[PDB]
Amino acid sequence: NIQGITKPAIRRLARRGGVKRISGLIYEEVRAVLKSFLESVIRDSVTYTEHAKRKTVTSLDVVYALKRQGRTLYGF
Amino acid sequence: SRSAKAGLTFPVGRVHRLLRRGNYAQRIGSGAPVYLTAVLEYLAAEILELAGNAARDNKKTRIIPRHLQLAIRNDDELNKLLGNVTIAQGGVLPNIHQNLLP
Amino acid sequence: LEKDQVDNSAATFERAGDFVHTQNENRDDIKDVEEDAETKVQEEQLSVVDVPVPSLLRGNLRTYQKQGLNWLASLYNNHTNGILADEMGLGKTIQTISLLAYLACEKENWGPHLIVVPTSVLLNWEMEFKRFAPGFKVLTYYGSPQQ
Amino acid sequence: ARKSAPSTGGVKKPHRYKPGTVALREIRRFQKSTELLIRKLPFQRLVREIAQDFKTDLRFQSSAIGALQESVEAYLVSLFEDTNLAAIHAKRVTIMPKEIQLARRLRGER
Amino acid sequence: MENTMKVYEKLSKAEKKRKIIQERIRKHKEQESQHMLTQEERLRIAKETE
Amino acid sequence: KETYSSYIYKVLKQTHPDTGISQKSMSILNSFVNDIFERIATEASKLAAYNKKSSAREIQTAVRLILPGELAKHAVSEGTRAVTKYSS
DNA sequence: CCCTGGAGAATCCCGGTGCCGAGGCCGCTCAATTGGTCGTAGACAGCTCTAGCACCGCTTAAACGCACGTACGCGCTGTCCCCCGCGTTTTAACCGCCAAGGGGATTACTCCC
DNA sequence: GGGAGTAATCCCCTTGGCGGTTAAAACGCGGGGGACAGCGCGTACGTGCGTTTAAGCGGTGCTAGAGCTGTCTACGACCAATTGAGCGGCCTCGGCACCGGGATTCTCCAGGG
Ligand SMILES: Nc1ncnc2c1ncn2[C@@H]1O[C@H](COP(=O)(O)OP(=O)(O)O)[C@@H](O)[C@H]1O
Ligand code: BEF
Repeated sequence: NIQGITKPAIRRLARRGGVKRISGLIYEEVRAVLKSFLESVIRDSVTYTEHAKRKTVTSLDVVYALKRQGRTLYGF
Repeated sequence: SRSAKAGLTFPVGRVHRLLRRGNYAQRIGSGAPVYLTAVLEYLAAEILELAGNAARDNKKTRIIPRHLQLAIRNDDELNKLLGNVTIAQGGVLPNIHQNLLP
Repeated sequence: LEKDQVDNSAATFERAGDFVHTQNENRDDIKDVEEDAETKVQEEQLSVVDVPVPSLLRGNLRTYQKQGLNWLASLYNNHTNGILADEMGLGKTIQTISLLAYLACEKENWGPHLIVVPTSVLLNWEMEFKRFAPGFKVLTYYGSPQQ
Repeated sequence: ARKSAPSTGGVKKPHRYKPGTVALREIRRFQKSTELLIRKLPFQRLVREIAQDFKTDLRFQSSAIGALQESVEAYLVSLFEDTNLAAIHAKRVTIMPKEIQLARRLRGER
Repeated sequence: MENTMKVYEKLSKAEKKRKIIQERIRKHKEQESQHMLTQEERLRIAKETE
Repeated sequence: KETYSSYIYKVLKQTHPDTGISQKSMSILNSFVNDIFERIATEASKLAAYNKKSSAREIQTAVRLILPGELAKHAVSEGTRAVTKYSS
């Protein structure tokens, strides 16, 4: 789904990011790069879901993908 | 058990068993089963003190994870020794520029 | 896990109260007959007194309304509950209006009360309050986000 | 007043607020926010709609989708900070793709 | 850490001062007016509402 | 399923006994404990790989290698205390 | 124009009510160090080893300043595009409605003891 | 006489649209902050200078930590075993959750002077 992160959602994400004014031709490229990142992470997740060809994806898979992707995450 | 013999709060027998199962090298000196446990207790104790003062700052007896983020992000050394981890329930410390605000 | 999670409720008391209806109804079906006979007289006797509060109310309460208001008055006084059964059109809304007027005039307590009615009856209740017992200060509820 | 109302309507009145102060107050209120912001159900919808291409019958868990949401939501915010700093480094208080490309080519995309 | 401790202490002192002043205000306002239960002007307010 | 919940509660009572906890903080602290431990162990093993090896000194020198000196001095002091207590 | 009143109101902190949460209590339950040996390997002498320290001292080529002299970031200006907030409109999940299977078993039947 | 699949019951549990809503997303724009174009300026580097100068260049006499060997003893693997740190249901009550109450100052409008 291309329009997952809709226009108001991206707008409030940008406002949370501390920007004075947000132009109307900036969300397309941001959406493209975040879709690329999402494709990369889901590809990795499905790869290690077949590490033991497990028929389910869990937090362990995605934390594996993200911890070897260089963008480490915490809270767990 | 092991804690009383070592005189240390965090268990080290389980930690030393995990280290032995690790088999990181052929030569694994077993004379210090609690050294890593000691350093982790020291780090976690200073982190807990920071989190406690942060939680007491905003009349919060219970440590909200935002308070933990503020505690781990308010020190130069803590952010220097790790700064690439995104903790759940985020929110950067407040900041402003000399051009955005008068 | 759902079945076990829901199961932590149980029932403890009326399982013994069912025993008087098991077996050959025991000597308790007859007791139920006597209970019905007693409660008929009790309902026809206790607090059937015509003590209304025809104050602050616009218009009159009909004969059925007059005979039914005393039941709710007794329920309030005797600290008892009840369920009203009526065929639509007789005006139980008028009964509620008259009961509120009675509580306002006979006694000194008014209080913030709550009414839960279907969405298409909010305005009907509002205009019924306007037409009858308008002394009460009525508040509505529309526009949840801001209003 | 559209119709029957509490007496006379129109109490909203012309009360437009100029930007800047409104922008400042909304960013100040947004900064203290710490929980999830984007809707999670469209997120899982899209992530499942972009998972069957590798293979179907993969299945998922709440912990998984939550962790991917946390990863995507906590990563682009630093990108927003970098883009804003690159923007106000130049005389452009608004955001244009120039400084975001600048941030991409200084944060080591490859 | 001692700076955080003294900041918390001064925050507590300011909170206590606000507690005292707001409690005094509330206590003064509580005893100033007791009139909603009189059963005499209720007829007047009912007539006005009607 | 040996966790650090009891140890975490003990260190809580030691540092700030009056302070409570959330329901997900303990997972964060346990992750801190074990991930710091495994990364430090991996650095120690990779450092000892070059030198021929077939304890306290290795852990202490691994700590002093990368982890900041401000914490490294306390780490060395507490490790010496722990090893002396074990030998006591 | 600075200053004063005059009001929406953020924030403070307190309420005010509802709940779920750390840990103790009962249950038990898995391994750390004693207890010792097998071997082993890492530092104690021994020999050595090998190019680094510092030295010799001209000699170009960095140190290193200065006048011509002009290039463009930035000071101002004008010139002028479309971000942003008020009022509307179109999706969107969720609470139920309806009724035919769901399913382990034990408790009549009948076959086992 | 007494117990177990089969028949039957339990008690929601499924199933899918299906009305009825209240939260969001996608509209239009007057003006209005925001971006962008012009012109001078001034200062401060680019350079082509005369003039010292400090690492290079070539070789040296070793020498002080390094490369390095037996080897032999301090010390890393060793499996019984048991009661203890601790891990798991459970269950309560106030810290937290959310929203109104009113003063200070944040802030903008209508004047006073
Ligand atoms: N005094 C009255 N005059 C006119 N109509 C009345 C009166 N009392 C009751 N009603 C009617 O009775 C209806 C009340 O319906 P409700 O109370 O839901 O069930 P029921 O039909 O049993 O009263 C209203 O529609 C109202 O018009
Ligand atoms: F018959 Be009703 F509407 F009580």
